[PDB]
Amino acid sequence: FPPGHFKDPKRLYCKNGGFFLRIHPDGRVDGVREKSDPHIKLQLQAEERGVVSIKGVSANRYLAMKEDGRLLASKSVTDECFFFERLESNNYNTYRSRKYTSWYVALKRTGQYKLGSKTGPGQKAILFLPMSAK
Amino acid sequence: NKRAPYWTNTEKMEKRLHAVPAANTVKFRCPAGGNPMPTMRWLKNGKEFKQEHRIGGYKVRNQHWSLIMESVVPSDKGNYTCVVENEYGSINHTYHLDVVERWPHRPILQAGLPANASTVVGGDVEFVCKVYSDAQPHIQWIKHVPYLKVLKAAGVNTTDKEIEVLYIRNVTFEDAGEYTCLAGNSIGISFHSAWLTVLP
Repeated sequence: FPPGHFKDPKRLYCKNGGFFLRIHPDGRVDGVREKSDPHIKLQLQAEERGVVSIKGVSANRYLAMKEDGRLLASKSVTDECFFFERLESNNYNTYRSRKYTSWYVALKRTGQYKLGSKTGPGQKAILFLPMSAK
Repeated sequence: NKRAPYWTNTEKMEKRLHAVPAANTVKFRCPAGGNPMPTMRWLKNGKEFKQEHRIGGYKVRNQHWSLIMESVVPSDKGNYTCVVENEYGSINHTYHLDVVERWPHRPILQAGLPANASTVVGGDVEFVCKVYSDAQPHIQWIKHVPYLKVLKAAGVNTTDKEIEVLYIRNVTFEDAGEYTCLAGNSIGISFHSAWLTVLP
Protein backbone atom coordinates (compact mmCIF):
# COMPACT_ATOMS: atom_id res chain seq x y z
CA PHE A 1 0.00 0.00 0.00
CA PRO A 2 1.09 3.60 -0.73
CA PRO A 3 3.02 5.16 2.24
CA GLY A 4 0.98 8.00 3.81
CA HIS A 5 -1.36 7.52 6.76
CA PHE A 6 -4.85 9.06 6.83
CA LYS A 7 -4.51 10.82 10.17
CA ASP A 8 -1.27 12.62 9.32
CA PRO A 9 -1.42 16.30 8.36
CA LYS A 10 -1.19 16.92 4.60
CA ARG A 11 -0.51 19.50 1.92
CA LEU A 12 -3.15 20.03 -0.74
CA TYR A 13 -1.44 20.52 -4.10
CA CYS A 14 -3.54 22.06 -6.85
CA LYS A 15 -3.05 20.91 -10.45
CA ASN A 16 -3.86 24.44 -11.59
CA GLY A 17 -0.49 26.19 -11.43
CA GLY A 18 1.01 23.86 -8.85
CA PHE A 19 -0.01 25.88 -5.80
CA PHE A 20 -0.37 24.39 -2.34
CA LEU A 21 -3.54 25.42 -0.52
CA ARG A 22 -2.60 27.89 2.23
CA ILE A 23 -4.59 28.97 5.26
CA HIS A 24 -3.42 32.21 6.88
CA PRO A 25 -3.63 33.03 10.63
CA ASP A 26 -5.94 35.95 9.90
CA GLY A 27 -8.35 33.68 8.04
CA ARG A 28 -7.06 34.54 4.55
CA VAL A 29 -7.12 31.68 2.04
CA ASP A 30 -4.92 31.28 -1.05
CA GLY A 31 -2.15 29.19 -2.58
CA VAL A 32 1.65 29.22 -2.74
CA ARG A 33 4.37 27.13 -4.33
CA GLU A 34 6.90 27.11 -1.48
CA LYS A 35 6.62 23.70 0.16
CA SER A 36 8.34 25.09 3.25
CA ASP A 37 5.53 27.56 3.93
CA PRO A 38 4.21 26.66 7.40
CA HIS A 39 0.60 27.64 6.59
CA ILE A 40 0.02 24.84 4.10
CA LYS A 41 0.21 21.96 6.58
CA LEU A 42 -3.46 20.96 6.84
CA GLN A 43 -5.43 18.47 8.91
CA LEU A 44 -8.32 16.68 7.19
CA GLN A 45 -10.97 15.16 9.41
CA ALA A 46 -13.99 13.15 8.34
CA GLU A 47 -17.19 14.44 9.98
CA GLU A 48 -19.14 11.63 8.34
CA ARG A 49 -18.61 9.36 5.32
CA GLY A 50 -17.10 11.20 2.38
CA VAL A 51 -17.38 14.53 4.20
CA VAL A 52 -14.46 16.39 5.79
CA SER A 53 -13.21 19.59 7.39
CA ILE A 54 -9.87 21.11 6.43
CA LYS A 55 -7.94 22.79 9.21
CA GLY A 56 -4.86 24.90 8.64
CA VAL A 57 -2.67 23.59 11.45
CA SER A 58 -0.75 26.82 12.03
CA ALA A 59 -3.61 29.24 11.37
CA ASN A 60 -5.63 26.97 13.67
CA ARG A 61 -8.59 27.85 11.44
CA TYR A 62 -10.98 25.78 9.32
CA LEU A 63 -11.39 26.22 5.59
CA ALA A 64 -14.85 27.54 4.80
CA MET A 65 -16.84 28.71 1.80
CA LYS A 66 -19.24 31.60 2.37
CA GLU A 67 -22.62 32.28 0.74
CA ASP A 68 -21.04 34.29 -2.10
CA GLY A 69 -18.52 31.57 -2.93
CA ARG A 70 -15.58 33.31 -1.27
CA LEU A 71 -13.06 31.15 0.62
CA LEU A 72 -11.76 31.93 4.10
CA ALA A 73 -10.64 30.26 7.32
CA SER A 74 -12.71 30.59 10.49
CA LYS A 75 -11.48 30.01 14.04
CA SER A 76 -14.73 28.21 14.80
CA VAL A 77 -16.22 25.27 12.89
CA THR A 78 -19.52 26.09 11.22
CA ASP A 79 -21.67 24.27 8.67
CA GLU A 80 -19.71 25.98 5.87
CA CYS A 81 -16.52 24.15 6.89
CA PHE A 82 -17.56 20.79 5.42
CA PHE A 83 -16.75 19.48 1.95
CA PHE A 84 -17.47 16.27 0.08
CA GLU A 85 -14.09 14.72 -0.61
CA ARG A 86 -14.01 12.78 -3.83
CA LEU A 87 -11.19 10.87 -5.49
CA GLU A 88 -11.94 11.46 -9.16
CA SER A 89 -11.32 8.94 -11.93
CA ASN A 90 -8.22 10.98 -12.83
CA ASN A 91 -6.80 10.29 -9.36
CA TYR A 92 -7.04 13.85 -8.04
CA ASN A 93 -9.32 14.92 -5.21
CA THR A 94 -12.09 17.52 -5.33
CA TYR A 95 -13.69 19.29 -2.40
CA ARG A 96 -17.30 20.25 -2.99
CA SER A 97 -19.05 22.39 -0.37
CA ARG A 98 -21.69 20.43 1.51
CA LYS A 99 -23.66 23.61 2.14
CA TYR A 100 -23.39 25.10 -1.38
CA THR A 101 -23.53 21.80 -3.28
CA SER A 102 -22.31 23.00 -6.67
CA TRP A 103 -19.29 24.96 -5.54
CA TYR A 104 -15.79 23.53 -5.35
CA VAL A 105 -12.72 24.57 -3.38
CA ALA A 106 -10.32 25.79 -6.06
CA LEU A 107 -7.42 28.03 -6.98
CA LYS A 108 -7.01 30.44 -9.89
CA ARG A 109 -3.85 29.99 -12.00
CA THR A 110 -2.72 33.20 -10.28
CA GLY A 111 -2.47 31.63 -6.85
CA GLN A 112 -5.64 33.27 -5.58
CA TYR A 113 -8.69 31.15 -4.83
CA LYS A 114 -11.57 30.92 -7.28
CA LEU A 115 -15.15 31.77 -6.28
CA GLY A 116 -17.20 28.63 -5.72
CA SER A 117 -19.83 30.18 -7.96
CA LYS A 118 -17.27 30.11 -10.79
CA THR A 119 -16.16 26.48 -10.45
CA GLY A 120 -17.26 23.33 -12.23
CA PRO A 121 -16.53 19.56 -12.33
CA GLY A 122 -14.57 19.72 -15.56
CA GLN A 123 -12.36 22.56 -14.33
CA LYS A 124 -8.67 22.21 -13.49
CA ALA A 125 -8.80 24.74 -10.65
CA ILE A 126 -10.69 22.25 -8.47
CA LEU A 127 -8.15 19.40 -8.74
CA PHE A 128 -6.00 18.68 -5.68
CA LEU A 129 -3.45 15.99 -4.99
CA PRO A 130 -2.98 15.29 -1.26
CA MET A 131 0.67 15.09 -0.24
CA SER A 132 2.71 14.38 2.88
CA ALA A 133 3.81 17.18 5.18
CA LYS A 134 7.51 16.23 4.69
CA ASN B 1 19.62 39.16 -36.00
CA LYS B 2 21.75 36.57 -34.14
CA ARG B 3 21.02 36.31 -30.41
CA ALA B 4 21.53 34.09 -27.38
CA PRO B 5 18.82 31.64 -26.23
CA TYR B 6 15.79 32.91 -24.38
CA TRP B 7 12.51 31.56 -23.03
CA THR B 8 9.64 32.38 -25.39
CA ASN B 9 6.87 31.44 -22.99
CA THR B 10 7.83 31.80 -19.35
CA GLU B 11 4.14 31.45 -18.46
CA LYS B 12 4.22 27.72 -19.26
CA MET B 13 7.31 27.44 -16.98
CA GLU B 14 6.15 29.17 -13.77
CA LYS B 15 4.95 25.89 -12.20
CA ARG B 16 8.30 24.45 -11.02
CA LEU B 17 7.06 21.58 -8.87
CA HIS B 18 5.01 18.99 -10.79
CA ALA B 19 3.26 16.59 -8.45
CA VAL B 20 1.07 14.09 -10.28
CA PRO B 21 -0.81 10.87 -9.44
CA ALA B 22 1.19 7.82 -10.56
CA ALA B 23 0.50 6.33 -13.99
CA ASN B 24 0.01 9.73 -15.58
CA THR B 25 2.02 11.32 -18.38
CA VAL B 26 4.26 14.25 -17.52
CA LYS B 27 5.38 16.78 -20.14
CA PHE B 28 8.05 19.29 -19.20
CA ARG B 29 8.38 22.30 -21.46
CA CYS B 30 10.98 25.00 -21.99
CA PRO B 31 9.88 26.96 -25.10
CA ALA B 32 12.95 28.67 -26.46
CA GLY B 33 14.16 30.98 -29.22
CA GLY B 34 17.44 32.48 -30.40
CA ASN B 35 19.55 32.73 -33.54
CA PRO B 36 21.01 30.38 -34.46
CA MET B 37 18.40 27.86 -33.26
CA PRO B 38 19.56 26.82 -29.80
CA THR B 39 19.92 23.12 -28.95
CA MET B 40 18.35 21.34 -26.01
CA ARG B 41 19.45 18.77 -23.47
CA TRP B 42 17.62 17.34 -20.46
CA LEU B 43 19.17 16.41 -17.16
CA LYS B 44 17.83 14.26 -14.36
CA ASN B 45 19.38 15.37 -11.10
CA GLY B 46 22.12 17.32 -12.86
CA LYS B 47 23.29 14.31 -14.87
CA GLU B 48 22.56 13.21 -18.44
CA PHE B 49 19.06 11.70 -18.74
CA LYS B 50 19.29 8.43 -20.73
CA GLN B 51 16.51 6.20 -22.03
CA GLU B 52 17.63 3.45 -19.65
CA HIS B 53 17.20 5.63 -16.55
CA ARG B 54 13.55 4.59 -16.44
CA ILE B 55 11.58 1.68 -17.85
CA GLY B 56 10.13 2.75 -21.18
CA GLY B 57 12.48 5.70 -21.36
CA TYR B 58 11.07 9.05 -22.41
CA LYS B 59 10.19 11.00 -25.55
CA VAL B 60 11.20 14.46 -26.69
CA ARG B 61 9.33 16.65 -29.13
CA ASN B 62 12.00 19.17 -30.21
CA GLN B 63 9.37 21.22 -32.02
CA HIS B 64 7.75 22.03 -28.66
CA TRP B 65 10.88 22.00 -26.48
CA SER B 66 9.27 19.34 -24.34
CA LEU B 67 10.23 16.24 -22.38
CA ILE B 68 7.65 13.48 -22.14
CA MET B 69 7.51 10.68 -19.57
CA GLU B 70 4.59 8.25 -19.78
CA SER B 71 3.02 6.30 -16.94
CA VAL B 72 5.16 7.91 -14.24
CA VAL B 73 6.01 6.06 -11.03
CA PRO B 74 7.50 7.05 -7.65
CA SER B 75 11.07 6.35 -8.75
CA ASP B 76 10.72 9.11 -11.38
CA LYS B 77 10.80 11.62 -8.54
CA GLY B 78 13.70 14.02 -8.94
CA ASN B 79 14.89 17.16 -10.70
CA TYR B 80 14.63 17.59 -14.45
CA THR B 81 16.65 20.35 -16.07
CA CYS B 82 16.45 21.63 -19.57
CA VAL B 83 19.63 23.13 -20.97
CA VAL B 84 19.25 25.34 -24.04
CA GLU B 85 22.16 26.94 -25.89
CA ASN B 86 23.86 28.44 -28.95
CA GLU B 87 27.15 30.28 -29.50
CA TYR B 88 25.86 33.39 -27.74
CA GLY B 89 24.75 31.77 -24.49
CA SER B 90 23.37 28.95 -22.38
CA ILE B 91 20.37 29.00 -20.07
CA ASN B 92 18.64 26.34 -17.98
CA HIS B 93 15.46 25.78 -15.97
CA THR B 94 14.72 23.04 -13.46
CA TYR B 95 11.47 21.26 -12.65
CA HIS B 96 10.90 18.97 -9.71
CA LEU B 97 8.80 15.87 -10.30
CA ASP B 98 6.92 14.12 -7.52
CA VAL B 99 4.69 11.05 -7.98
CA VAL B 100 1.82 10.10 -5.67
CA GLU B 101 0.09 6.73 -5.75
CA ARG B 102 -3.64 6.74 -5.26
CA TRP B 103 -5.39 3.81 -3.60
CA PRO B 104 -9.06 3.91 -4.70
CA HIS B 105 -10.57 1.44 -2.20
CA ARG B 106 -13.18 1.49 0.54
CA PRO B 107 -11.48 1.54 3.99
CA ILE B 108 -9.53 -1.59 4.97
CA LEU B 109 -9.17 -2.74 8.60
CA GLN B 110 -6.49 -4.97 10.11
CA ALA B 111 -7.55 -8.60 10.54
CA GLY B 112 -8.13 -9.53 14.16
CA LEU B 113 -8.96 -6.04 15.40
CA PRO B 114 -10.91 -5.25 17.28
CA ALA B 115 -10.13 -8.35 19.37
CA ASN B 116 -12.57 -10.18 21.65
CA ALA B 117 -12.28 -9.12 25.27
CA SER B 118 -13.10 -10.64 28.64
CA THR B 119 -13.32 -9.17 32.14
CA VAL B 120 -15.04 -9.41 35.52
CA VAL B 121 -17.51 -6.65 36.35
CA GLY B 122 -15.87 -3.41 37.45
CA GLY B 123 -12.90 -4.10 35.22
CA ASP B 124 -11.49 -1.91 32.45
CA VAL B 125 -11.26 -2.92 28.79
CA GLU B 126 -10.35 -1.58 25.34
CA PHE B 127 -10.80 -2.29 21.65
CA VAL B 128 -8.22 -1.22 19.08
CA CYS B 129 -8.92 -0.69 15.40
CA LYS B 130 -6.33 -0.11 12.68
CA VAL B 131 -7.62 1.50 9.49
CA TYR B 132 -5.98 2.27 6.18
CA SER B 133 -7.55 4.42 3.45
CA ASP B 134 -6.55 6.97 0.82
CA ALA B 135 -9.77 8.95 0.62
CA GLN B 136 -10.38 10.36 4.13
CA PRO B 137 -12.08 7.64 6.25
CA HIS B 138 -14.81 8.13 8.83
CA ILE B 139 -14.56 5.86 11.86
CA GLN B 140 -17.15 5.23 14.55
CA TRP B 141 -17.57 2.59 17.22
CA ILE B 142 -20.89 0.85 17.53
CA LYS B 143 -22.32 -1.48 20.18
CA HIS B 144 -25.09 -3.89 19.25
CA VAL B 145 -28.09 -3.40 21.54
CA PRO B 146 -30.33 -4.56 14.30
CA TYR B 147 -30.37 -2.29 17.37
CA LEU B 148 -27.15 -0.23 17.13
CA LYS B 149 -25.68 2.48 19.36
CA VAL B 150 -22.97 4.92 18.33
CA LEU B 151 -20.51 5.10 21.21
CA LYS B 152 -17.93 7.24 19.44
CA ALA B 153 -17.69 8.90 16.03
CA ALA B 154 -14.81 10.76 14.38
CA GLY B 155 -15.22 14.46 13.73
CA VAL B 156 -13.87 17.92 14.57
CA ASN B 157 -14.60 17.11 18.22
CA THR B 158 -13.41 13.49 18.15
CA THR B 159 -10.20 13.56 16.11
CA ASP B 160 -8.80 10.48 14.36
CA LYS B 161 -5.86 10.96 16.72
CA GLU B 162 -7.70 8.95 19.36
CA ILE B 163 -10.72 7.46 17.54
CA GLU B 164 -8.88 4.22 16.73
CA VAL B 165 -8.93 3.02 20.33
CA LEU B 166 -12.09 2.57 22.44
CA TYR B 167 -11.97 2.41 26.24
CA ILE B 168 -14.59 1.23 28.68
CA ARG B 169 -13.84 1.86 32.37
CA ASN B 170 -15.59 0.06 35.24
CA VAL B 171 -17.41 -2.19 32.81
CA THR B 172 -20.75 -3.62 33.91
CA PHE B 173 -22.86 -6.61 32.83
CA GLU B 174 -24.63 -4.01 30.72
CA ASP B 175 -21.43 -3.32 28.75
CA ALA B 176 -21.12 -6.95 27.60
CA GLY B 177 -21.98 -7.64 23.97
CA GLU B 178 -20.74 -7.09 20.41
CA TYR B 179 -18.63 -4.02 19.63
CA THR B 180 -17.96 -2.92 16.06
CA CYS B 181 -15.46 -0.60 14.42
CA LEU B 182 -16.94 0.81 11.24
CA ALA B 183 -14.90 2.77 8.71
CA GLY B 184 -16.26 4.34 5.58
CA ASN B 185 -15.26 6.67 2.76
CA SER B 186 -16.78 7.93 -0.49
CA ILE B 187 -16.06 4.57 -2.11
CA GLY B 188 -17.52 2.27 0.53
CA ILE B 189 -17.86 0.97 4.07
CA SER B 190 -16.05 -1.72 6.09
CA PHE B 191 -16.25 -3.00 9.67
CA HIS B 192 -14.87 -5.57 12.12
CA SER B 193 -16.74 -6.78 15.23
CA ALA B 194 -15.38 -8.05 18.56
CA TRP B 195 -17.12 -9.46 21.60
CA LEU B 196 -16.85 -8.21 25.18
CA THR B 197 -17.58 -10.83 27.84
CA VAL B 198 -18.21 -9.68 31.41
CA LEU B 199 -17.75 -12.22 34.22
CA PRO B 200 -18.99 -12.22 37.82
